[PDB]
Amino acid sequence: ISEVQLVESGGGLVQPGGSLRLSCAASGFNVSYYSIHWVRQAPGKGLEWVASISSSSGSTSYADSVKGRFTISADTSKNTAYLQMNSLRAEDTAVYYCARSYWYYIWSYSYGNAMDYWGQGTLVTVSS
Amino acid sequence: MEEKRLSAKKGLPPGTLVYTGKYREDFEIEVMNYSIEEFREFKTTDVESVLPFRDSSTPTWINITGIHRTDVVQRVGEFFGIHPLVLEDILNVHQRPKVEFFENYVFIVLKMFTYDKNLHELESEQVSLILTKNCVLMFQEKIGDVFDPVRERIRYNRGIIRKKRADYLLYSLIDALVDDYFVLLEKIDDEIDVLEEEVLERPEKETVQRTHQLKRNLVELRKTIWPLREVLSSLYRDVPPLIEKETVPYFRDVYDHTIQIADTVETFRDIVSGLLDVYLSSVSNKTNEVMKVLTIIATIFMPLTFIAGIYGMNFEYMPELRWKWGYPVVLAVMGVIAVIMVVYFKKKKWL
Amino acid sequence: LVYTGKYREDFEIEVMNYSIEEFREFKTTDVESVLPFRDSSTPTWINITGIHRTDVVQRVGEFFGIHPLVLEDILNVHQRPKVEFFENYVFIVLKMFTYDKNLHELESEQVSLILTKNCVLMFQEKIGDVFDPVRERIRYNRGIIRKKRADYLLYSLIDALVDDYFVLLEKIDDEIDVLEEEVLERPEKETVQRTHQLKRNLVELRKTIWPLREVLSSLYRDVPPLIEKETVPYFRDVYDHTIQIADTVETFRDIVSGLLDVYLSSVSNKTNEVMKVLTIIATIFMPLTFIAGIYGMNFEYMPELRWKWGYPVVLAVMGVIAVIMVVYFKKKKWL
Amino acid sequence: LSAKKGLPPGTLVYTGKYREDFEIEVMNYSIEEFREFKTTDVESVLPFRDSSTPTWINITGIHRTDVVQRVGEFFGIHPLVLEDILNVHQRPKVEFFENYVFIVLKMFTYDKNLHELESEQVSLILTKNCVLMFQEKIGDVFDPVRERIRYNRGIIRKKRADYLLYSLIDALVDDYFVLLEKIDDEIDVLEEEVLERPEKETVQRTHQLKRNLVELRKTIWPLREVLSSLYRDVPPLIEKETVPYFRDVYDHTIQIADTVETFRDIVSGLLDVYLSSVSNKTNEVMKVLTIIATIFMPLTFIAGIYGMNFEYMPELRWKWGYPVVLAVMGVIAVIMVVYFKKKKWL
Amino acid sequence: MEEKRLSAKKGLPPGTLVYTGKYREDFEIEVMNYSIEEFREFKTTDVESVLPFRDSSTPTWINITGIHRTDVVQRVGEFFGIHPLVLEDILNVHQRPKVEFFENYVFIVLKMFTYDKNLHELESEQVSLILTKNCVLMFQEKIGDVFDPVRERIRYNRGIIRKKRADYLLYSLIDALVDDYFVLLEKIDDEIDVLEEEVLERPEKETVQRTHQLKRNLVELRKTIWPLREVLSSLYRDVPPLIEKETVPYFRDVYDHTIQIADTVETFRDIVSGLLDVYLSSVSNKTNEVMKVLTIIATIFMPLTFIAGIYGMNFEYMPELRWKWGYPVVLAVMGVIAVIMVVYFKKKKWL
Amino acid sequence: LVYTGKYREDFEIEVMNYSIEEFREFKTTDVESVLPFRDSSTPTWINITGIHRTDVVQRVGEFFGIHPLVLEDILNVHQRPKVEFFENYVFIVLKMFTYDKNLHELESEQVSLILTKNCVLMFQEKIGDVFDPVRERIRYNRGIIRKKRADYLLYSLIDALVDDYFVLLEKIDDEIDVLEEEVLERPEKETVQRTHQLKRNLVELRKTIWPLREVLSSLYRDVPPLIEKETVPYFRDVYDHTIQIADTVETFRDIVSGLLDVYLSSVSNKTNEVMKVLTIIATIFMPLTFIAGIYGMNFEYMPELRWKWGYPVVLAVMGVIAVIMVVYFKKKKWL
Amino acid sequence: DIQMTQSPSSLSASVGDRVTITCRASQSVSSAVAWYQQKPGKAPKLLIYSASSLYSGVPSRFSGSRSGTDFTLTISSLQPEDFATYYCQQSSSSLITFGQGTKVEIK
Ligand SMILES: [Mg+2]
Ligand SMILES: [Mg+2]
Repeated sequence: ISEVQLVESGGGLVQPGGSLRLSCAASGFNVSYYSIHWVRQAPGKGLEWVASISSSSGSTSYADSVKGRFTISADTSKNTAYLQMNSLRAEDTAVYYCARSYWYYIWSYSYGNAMDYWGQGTLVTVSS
Repeated sequence: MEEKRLSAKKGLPPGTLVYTGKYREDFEIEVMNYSIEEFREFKTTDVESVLPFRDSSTPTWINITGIHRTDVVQRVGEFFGIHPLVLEDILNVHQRPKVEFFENYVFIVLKMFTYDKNLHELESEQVSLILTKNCVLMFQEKIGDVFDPVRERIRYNRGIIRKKRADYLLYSLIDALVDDYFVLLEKIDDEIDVLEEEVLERPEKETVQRTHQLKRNLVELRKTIWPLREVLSSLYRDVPPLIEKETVPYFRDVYDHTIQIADTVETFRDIVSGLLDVYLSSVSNKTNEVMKVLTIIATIFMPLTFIAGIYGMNFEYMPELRWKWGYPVVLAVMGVIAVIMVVYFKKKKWL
Repeated sequence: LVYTGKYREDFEIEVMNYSIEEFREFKTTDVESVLPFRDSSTPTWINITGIHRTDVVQRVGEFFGIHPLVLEDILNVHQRPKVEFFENYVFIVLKMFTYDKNLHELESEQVSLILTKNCVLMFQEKIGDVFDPVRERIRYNRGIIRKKRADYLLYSLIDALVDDYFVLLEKIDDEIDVLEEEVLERPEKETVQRTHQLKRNLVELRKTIWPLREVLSSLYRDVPPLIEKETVPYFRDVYDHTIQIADTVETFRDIVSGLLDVYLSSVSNKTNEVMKVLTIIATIFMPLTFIAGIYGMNFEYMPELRWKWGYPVVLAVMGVIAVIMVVYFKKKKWL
Repeated sequence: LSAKKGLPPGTLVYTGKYREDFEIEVMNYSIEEFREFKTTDVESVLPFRDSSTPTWINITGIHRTDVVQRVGEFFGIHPLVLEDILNVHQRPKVEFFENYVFIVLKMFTYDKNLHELESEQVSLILTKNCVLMFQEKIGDVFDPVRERIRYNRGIIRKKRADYLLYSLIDALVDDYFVLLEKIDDEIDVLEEEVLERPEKETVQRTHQLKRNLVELRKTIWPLREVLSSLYRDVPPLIEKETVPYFRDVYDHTIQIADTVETFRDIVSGLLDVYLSSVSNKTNEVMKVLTIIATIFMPLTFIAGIYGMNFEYMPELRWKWGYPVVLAVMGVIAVIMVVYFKKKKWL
Repeated sequence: MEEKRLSAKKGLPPGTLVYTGKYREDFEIEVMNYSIEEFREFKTTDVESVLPFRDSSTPTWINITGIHRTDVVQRVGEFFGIHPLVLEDILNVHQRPKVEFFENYVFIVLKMFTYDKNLHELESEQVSLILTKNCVLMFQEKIGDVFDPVRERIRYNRGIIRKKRADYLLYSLIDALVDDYFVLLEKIDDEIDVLEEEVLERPEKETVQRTHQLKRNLVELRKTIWPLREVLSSLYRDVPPLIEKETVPYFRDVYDHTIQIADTVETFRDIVSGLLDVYLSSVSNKTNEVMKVLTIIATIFMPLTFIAGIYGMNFEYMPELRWKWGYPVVLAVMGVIAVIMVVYFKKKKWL
Repeated sequence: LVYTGKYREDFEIEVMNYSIEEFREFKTTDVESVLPFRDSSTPTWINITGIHRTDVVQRVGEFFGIHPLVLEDILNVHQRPKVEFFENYVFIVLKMFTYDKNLHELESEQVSLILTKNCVLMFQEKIGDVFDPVRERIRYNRGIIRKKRADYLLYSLIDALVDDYFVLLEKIDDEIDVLEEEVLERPEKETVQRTHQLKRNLVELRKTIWPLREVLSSLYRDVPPLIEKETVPYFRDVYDHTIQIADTVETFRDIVSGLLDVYLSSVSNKTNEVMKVLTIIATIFMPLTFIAGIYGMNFEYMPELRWKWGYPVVLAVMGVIAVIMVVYFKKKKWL
Repeated sequence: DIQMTQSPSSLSASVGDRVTITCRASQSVSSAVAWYQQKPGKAPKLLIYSASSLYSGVPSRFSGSRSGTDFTLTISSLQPEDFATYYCQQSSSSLITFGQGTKVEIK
């Protein structure tokens, strides 16, 4: 039914040290069977990975630069993932992309995932 | 033996089922619910349109082309009561054919082969069947199968398939697979005919590479066909309550067919080995001819150079003043020994 | 309806009726009129040669009520032999083969027969079959064939065919013996393709014989619908003959597989012998040439002189080095 | 040459390579009474079919069709199996009948000195209590059965003619054991020969051994067929008590087949062994040629160089002259020798 | 003649108890009458004190080691009611593996395999099992088996061996035998790998000698393995009255183990068949290298000796009178030819 | 008791006693430090890197109540990974690997683990292990390692060793990709040696990885009193990881064997080429130098005067014969 | 962690030419490398996954390769809509990282 779509909302202006949560609404698929990723890109900078969540197992993984501050979660009933940001520094002013990835097989020991669908990006800016 | 559990993997969350393949271009679901009177067929993409047909009065055939979407596989398995390890086996592709008998279903893993006349590659598609009480669940990797005759029989009321239950549907699917294997062996016959007509008069290293490739294909076919014999044997000799006491002779017939296929594969491997031996013999014969030419020229001429050296030194005391100048006698001796050597070579039939 | 047969040179009909007291032979040049028309009173045998005239097949199918499917299956040459059973008639398909001493290639064409109560029908493609002894013993009234029934005639037909298979097998055996002698004694370039071609012929013969054994196994012990129970031992005899034929073909494939390798082994040891000769001559003569070059150097301060017949000394040293080389090779057992 | 050509199927013609002798000897035995006498008269021992005690009838050297025809007619035997018994180029085959059972059996003989295989067919016919066997020649493997019946050893004398048929078949199977042991001896000898000291005749010996093995397999597999038929289905004339002995002979036959297959595989590998050995010998001879040539081509080259006929050279004196070339060539030869020693080509 | 005597007991009546092997040094009789809470071991030497254990209402494992002594085997067979043919099968070492379902007992023939890592060789010791009512007999040739795990299970109640009947004991013995077959398969794999390495790297005469030895060992092992599958299939499929229906899935598991054994043995057979072709190719590569050396030397020194000869004949009209530095220029020409030949061989990459 | 291998003797002892509340660690070099650590309920990890010096391991052997046979096994480094269960402890043999990319060398190092109640023994032979993540986990309470007993420590060590095998497989995957690229296109004399080295390394890998799987299987399948049932699922996970490693090793070995085969084929073509070169060079030159030798003889009668300048005629006939054999070798498609 | 170095950081080429972008890994990634493209103002789009396999729904002109720890994205022929920024990404570990990017403009 319908087409796959990742929708992100709730990102906006925030004072430094101010906590705001980002929600990644998902359509066209169940969040339980897939892994939802968050990707951050500062203005005029390359893509950087920030966090990950495995809804069907509750397994989480964060990047070193943001580990300990950002917390990721995804409730199956609402079919939406959340990335809670706190102590948001000035260097984190960027646009946040939420994606969906599938696992593929290379060898028995090796696995890698690639992101099919991205959202549009919430411009989380930090000022004053 | 031990209890069945979802095997753990490293660098992978416990609850994730991974498609162990490379086909990610297509997805559709075929459903063919047929009674003895009427039948309805359709193609969809929503998973939930096929779940109602689990508790079907009449046999129904669900063909979920494309397992790269693991979500539909997991949902179907959850609704149909399929064990998670069985779903893991469905999505796993790098494995051999098998059946595991459970309380409510039988889970058959099978292989499909297609031969390409360009560069002679053999490609394997894994197809898996699940025979529940009133339905047959079939999973495929990509579009393009061999069960078209079974579909034609279902739609056109040819045979007894409409008057039988899902066990006959399973038998018909396996029979179509075996027919596909027979056609594949015919294609290998054509390839071996081409290889025979090429090797005899045009021997080279590309022929060696093609022969080794064909031998590898034969090895793969044997390795995948022997478990087919095992699985058909286990089907008709360890019949579960799901398979009726009838239609067992059909399984026996398919078992005889797979015995024939295995024997044909062995003969094919022997024939390609014979072709390789013929090529080796031909190149050895060419080496023989080259050796013969070299040894003949050496045998004829090296004595001549040696005797020219013996009479070509300078000692200032030799019997070099002989009748008929001696030197003509030396040349006569050399000619005599040369023609003697040539006569010996002719007697031994070289050149 | 459609056939791949390439033989259309001649067409003829062989029709004859033989009874206990008197026998008739007509061999009409065309269909004319089948005298029996399901008379079921005397033992009859009708044979037609040629398949291009498809009107004959359609006419006999219309008269005898033959199934369209089997009639279509008659006009097939690439189809393996098989058997089918029906109430009124039995559908039996076999094949012909012929081997010569020049072409070294088998000629393949198919002959099939249909059995009916007191009526034997079959379709022939090429003239010159192996049925001459059967025809002669029918004409001369010897044995017990000219007694009664029609299944005995069917057994006679199958027996003549398996006898032709046996004589073809004997010719194959003679060819294998000749080719084995050629490989063992005088290997050459053409022998390898001769061996490969003979192996191909044996593979084809096996792939043809095995369905024949299956068919003859299906004929016996299956309680055929309309066949006298007194003709079972003859079917048993032809079944045993077919089993022996299959075993002989398997042994033939094995012996040819061995023949290719013995040829290769002889080739390799031929290379070894050639190299033996070359190494012997080179080793014996190269140092002697080197010595001769040494004792012919243009150096003016040359130590050699009339050193008590130095030339015989040089001849003696070359002789002794040659003899030690040849005895070294004798110890090495190369020559 | 196994073809009857255009002959009636009921022909009683005989096809045998040997026609020298025609003799008959019979022995009738009971629980406590035994008889043994040899007579060449057919009617002397013919009227024994109406007897209640088992009898053993032997008609060897059947090159005369009249005697076999008379035996078949008196016993009410079909002429088809008369053709079968009077033919020698037939596989061992079994067929049942309402009042008798027909058995085709093969007897072998191996000549070690010249390495050929001899095949001879012995057909056994059992009817009521009458046991008939016909051989091409004189001298049979059923001699142990003769000493068993004559010396009153074992339980053969107590049982019926079915046990006699079992005993004869068992004796033939034991002969197959001993001849197959001889075959194993030949295989061991040939593998040792083809490994250690390959030669021209090893390849023909391998071909001949493969021929003998394939002929032996062609004979043995129908023996499996006939024993399986006698085991799985019991004829009414064969006693139910003696089924386990037929099962034992069936196991013997399958063992013979297994070891025959093993022998075939070994003989198949022998030719690869020969090719490996001859390749090693070729490598050795080429090493020798390479050593000699590499040593002596440069030396004769230099000898020619310092022996040319130009007008001007350092011929008069060059580092004391003549010994210099000999020394440098010796140095070159020793350098080549030590190089080859380092490459262990010597 | 060795100890493979197939001509043994040829002129002998049936049921004659004649040992046809080699092991006569050792002898041992064991008893293990375990129960649902208690167990007893009575390891004696005389057979006169083991007979009354058949009538006991508890499972017992009577092991007799050493079948050379015909007296003990004959006495046990006579007292238990065992047909003399079964006894002579027990003594006959060369017996093919088989299972026979007599009315009162189940008689099983097997083989126990021993391998030596240091010496390229292989042995085979026969073992026979007779399951009659609530007991499991046993006869083996020499001291040393693989059934130590079963003995340990009996001694200390590790598993369920003490809560089951005799047929479960038969199962445990079969499974231990199959596990030993696994471990010896691993050993054979080790020697196959070392042979592949040696053939690839260092070809000699001993390599092909022990390769032939290995091929013989594998063909013998496969010939022994194949009847094992049939024996186990007979064990679980056509259930006899002497086997509890609860034991059948266990025998099915062991049958699958035998399936795996057979497939691995076939793989080993294929590898060993390819081994000698690999050997031929390697030795041909070595002779290719030595001939490359020979060809290089001949190429560098044949034209030079030719042109050394061409200057040096007794011609008076040759411009050898130092026309333009004749000796040094001809030496320079020779050096140039040698250098260009070396460059050509480097281009062809023969060094 | 002697040390079989060859590594340097550096006797160093590490002690790590930890509990749920807090841990205690000290690094010493005296044997007596580890004797009194058999009583604490808090799990204690004992390291002895220098197993070469048999004195410390012997003191351990008699103080820890273990048979000298396991001491001999501990000193024996050429041992496959096997596990032994005893009435009071468990002895586990493992292997640690280190693949140098530069030399393409696959080195091995045997480390043995002994698990007594409330303590774990561990014997290296060289400085440096891979159990540092376990050390960090124990130090910083990163997991539940301090909430569990010594069986969890044994599990953690085995799991870290399995992760080391995974990293090894990653390195070898990179090497196999590179070597496959080099072998398939642009061959060279060094790629074959690299492929042989890779094959030997993979053989060592499989020979050391199959017993590891067997050890894990025999570890979780049966539960001795020393090990609790809590760690059985953890050892099941480790067994699954070893299954992954075995499958990857098998696939890699298949790939490498394919690369070996593709080079192994087509040697007879090289033999034919070297034959062509040698025969062509040696055939157009031996007659030429033969003629040169004939005219280089020392007989006095030979006509060497004028005759159109003399040597031009022999040069002309020599070039004629040379081009004759050149044209002949142009036939048969040699040149 | 694991790092990618994507060079060049800015490329200029004309339509119809051949573009080769290569990024190297600091350590082992077993072919678990994927390529992306992002036109400014829009989310990235997947092009190549598993370092060789072309995605479903992308033009066949794009290609990917692997050589040890070297991964190359090659375009057979540029198009007017192919002028964007290309990225690398490894996923061998649980912590996935991106390359710094490679822009393409006309020349
Ligand atoms: Mg000269
Ligand atoms: Mg001179």
